[PDB]
Amino acid sequence: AGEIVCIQVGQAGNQIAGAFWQKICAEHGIDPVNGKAIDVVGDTDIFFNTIGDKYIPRAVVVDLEPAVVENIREKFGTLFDPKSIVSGADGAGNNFAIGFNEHGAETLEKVMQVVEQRVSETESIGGFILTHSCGGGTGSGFGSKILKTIRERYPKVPIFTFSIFPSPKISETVVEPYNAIMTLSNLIKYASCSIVLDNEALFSIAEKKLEVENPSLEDLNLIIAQVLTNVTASLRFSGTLNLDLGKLVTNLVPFSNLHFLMASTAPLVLAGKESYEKMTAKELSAQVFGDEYICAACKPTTGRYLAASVLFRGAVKTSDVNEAMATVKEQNSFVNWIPTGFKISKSETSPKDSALGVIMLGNNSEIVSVFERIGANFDRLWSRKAFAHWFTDSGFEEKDLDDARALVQKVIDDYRKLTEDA
Amino acid sequence: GREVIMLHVGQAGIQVGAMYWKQICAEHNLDHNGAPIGGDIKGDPDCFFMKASGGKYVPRALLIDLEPKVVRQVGNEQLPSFFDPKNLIHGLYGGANSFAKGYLGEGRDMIDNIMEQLKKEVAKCESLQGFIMTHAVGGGSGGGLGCLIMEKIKEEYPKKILWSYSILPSPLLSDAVVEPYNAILSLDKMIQYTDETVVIDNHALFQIVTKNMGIDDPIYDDLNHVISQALSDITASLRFKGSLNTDMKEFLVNLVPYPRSHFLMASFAPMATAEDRQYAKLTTSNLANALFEENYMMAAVDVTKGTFLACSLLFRGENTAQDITNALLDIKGRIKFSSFIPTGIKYGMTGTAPEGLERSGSALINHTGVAEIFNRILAQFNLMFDKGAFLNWYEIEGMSKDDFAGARDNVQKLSDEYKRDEE
Ligand SMILES: Nc1nc2c(ncn2[C@@H]2O[C@H](COP(=O)(O)OP(=O)(O)OP(=O)(O)O)[C@@H](O)[C@H]2O)c(=O)[nH]1
Ligand SMILES: Nc1nc2c(ncn2[C@@H]2O[C@H](COP(=O)(O)OP(=O)(O)O)[C@@H](O)[C@H]2O)c(=O)[nH]1
Repeated sequence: AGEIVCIQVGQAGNQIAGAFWQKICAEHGIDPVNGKAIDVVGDTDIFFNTIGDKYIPRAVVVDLEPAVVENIREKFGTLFDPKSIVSGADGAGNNFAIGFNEHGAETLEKVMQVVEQRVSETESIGGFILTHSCGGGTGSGFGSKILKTIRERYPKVPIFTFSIFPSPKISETVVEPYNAIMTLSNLIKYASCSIVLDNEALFSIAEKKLEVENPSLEDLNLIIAQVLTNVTASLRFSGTLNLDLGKLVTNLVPFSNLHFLMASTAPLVLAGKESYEKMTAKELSAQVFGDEYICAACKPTTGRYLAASVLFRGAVKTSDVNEAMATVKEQNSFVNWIPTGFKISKSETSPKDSALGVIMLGNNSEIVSVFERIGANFDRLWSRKAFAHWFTDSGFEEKDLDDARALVQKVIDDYRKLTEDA
Repeated sequence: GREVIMLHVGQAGIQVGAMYWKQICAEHNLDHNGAPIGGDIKGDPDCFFMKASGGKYVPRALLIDLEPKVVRQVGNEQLPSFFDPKNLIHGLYGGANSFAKGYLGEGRDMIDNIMEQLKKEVAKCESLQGFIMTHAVGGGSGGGLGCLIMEKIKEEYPKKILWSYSILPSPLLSDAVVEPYNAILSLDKMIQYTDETVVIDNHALFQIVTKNMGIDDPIYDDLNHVISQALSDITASLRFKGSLNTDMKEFLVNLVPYPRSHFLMASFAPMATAEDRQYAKLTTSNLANALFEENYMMAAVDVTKGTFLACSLLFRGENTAQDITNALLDIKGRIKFSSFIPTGIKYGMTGTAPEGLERSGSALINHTGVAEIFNRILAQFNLMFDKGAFLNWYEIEGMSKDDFAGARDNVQKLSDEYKRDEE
């Protein structure tokens, strides 16, 4: 019971999930792709279905475009049970409306049939996790339709998402901001919580801290996977606090619609395993709460924390943690002074490649700059002119596009109102 | 009959109970493996065990949880085959640290099975003296099912005494950010449903573990000790030939003058825990005083400054009746009682002892400083509520803003009632 069904949507989803499930299997002792396992440790059944001399991820793969099913069938490999791969007759361009409005209806029925199978095989649902990018024709098109239809079936089951927000890195003066805002709207409407992963932020981190001159998109995913595995791990290698997915939701989000979270980890692991740092709690916290390591590119060091929590993975002394934390509280205050809003947890299972993993999650007011950037792009392409390429046949009325913008402005305004520093 | 049924609710409840039961068994020479007895039985099994003719002493308790986890760990691994399976009662989903879910959502169906199964247990008892429930005060299910069960107990068993032992959240130890509200709801209902309660503050215990026991890196596994250790001492009078409060009813008479103000602090010593704890003293000239020292106060309140409404000081083992009597002479006068009641510390002893100790003891203290515990909790609550933090996690299940206000008022009243007794 308290098991998690993970739903993987679109190519960005597949690529992150691949890295994720390989790393998680290794941590539990399960051979990724194939090879069964050896003396498995940790609460394996939350994420895996033990079959019998076999484990599979409790997961669903959605490939609207049939062209990418082999990225799971062969590249991920036999680890993800192929009967859980769902795909359509055709794909979508990068138009949210194509993936979201009355398209792939047959595909969607199958998507949910498969979700339902993973649910019926689970004693109880501790929640759902979705992984997708925000600008993709399927990624957010279906990802958003899926988010909504899941809540319709499971209104009391929290859905947590890790979504990847786009950045028009090479002059991408395209309709994508239209996709981003429409999915943002739906995230606000239906997700319990989500991690905001901004490729631009991550790009700067890979460039500045991972020392990568030009990371391929697939290399960037390694940092993403590192975050995803270490955050998720709070629920698999039991520690000092009795946590669950629902509990994380309660603790990090005090208001409806202010559920967008920042994430940060340390040490970052160089892809080539080129060097190691002394694993000092003080050093690790200095990196984790620095602006330089935040996946949102928001500089939370100038903001206020609505809620936050820190996990240390591996053996760290309480006596060092306390001084590291004292330093942090002296720099970053909390909203409404809620004295109960900051939690620390520890568990002894160290990550591979370091003595201590340090993971921080938080709900911080500077996160608005993420949504403000989206809004700005949208406005330039919308209020200035109706740029969107006639997305009307299976598309949106101006009012729907305006609704999304309105919802987004509301979330921006609410963070701004809670933290007026008075 | 003199039978007592324990209800262990939620993770803190079941985990502490599991430890309690391991230790009571030792006291009675019972084997954890289904409680057969290693020869003759010491103490009175009639209070806590069903005396099977088969020699099986069945601990009379329910293990209740919304999450089907701690119940399986205890039923299958920690006290395997000890608790009767029909009394292991559980749900499917836990609450996300939310009283409202524990009280309004999950559990609304389950409660009929909880109460029906309790009835089945009560039904085979010759006559109950009362019920003892154990839980975290601010736990989602702890305060949730805990309070729901209490309400239903009061309806079904109108003349039995309802006791509870519960653990308060602290600034350093807590798995939730919404505690403080789960706590005032929990406290409010208990004011309305319980006859007597003992409240232990994890803040206190930390401090004790950290500095008096000398244990760094404090963990819940040690805190649960000191909790179970105090519980096995407090309830000890119910297991032996003795005097003083030998019945839950007598406890009520001695410990709760006036209504509502029935929140007691626990005092317990020595804290041998697991340290070698060689004892060069253990003298009663210290022990009797020790139980009025902050070092053994599981409430984190200084009994020095406040007015006692009641005090029951219990000693166990080899202590001389006269030496204790003399010891009290240097306590009375540091300790003061209200002018509106019969006064003095009531004390006595039972000549038995737990393994490892020749002499030990505990005290139940009802005094005005309990208000400070409430004041800390209310202050946190007032801030949460007034700016609306986390309300949605309650509102979503129907926990109206009006219930927040209701609990706010009743708990504040308790504090006011104690404060007025200072002079
Ligand atoms: N007495 C006691 N208190 C504990 C223990 N572990 C944690 N606590 C404290 O109890 C507070 C209330 O949360 P918990 O008691 O963990 O809640 P719970 O009993 O797990 O309730 P559910 O989550 O609904 O199952 C925590 O926030 C800690 O402050 C324990 O083993 N015993
Ligand atoms: N971080 C990250 N972003 C990705 C990845 N793949 C695609 N994206 C982003 O997703 C968007 C394209 O959508 P994609 O999922 O590839 O196509 P789809 O399956 O047709 O929806 C662009 O904004 C990309 O930057 C990935 O592997 N990692």
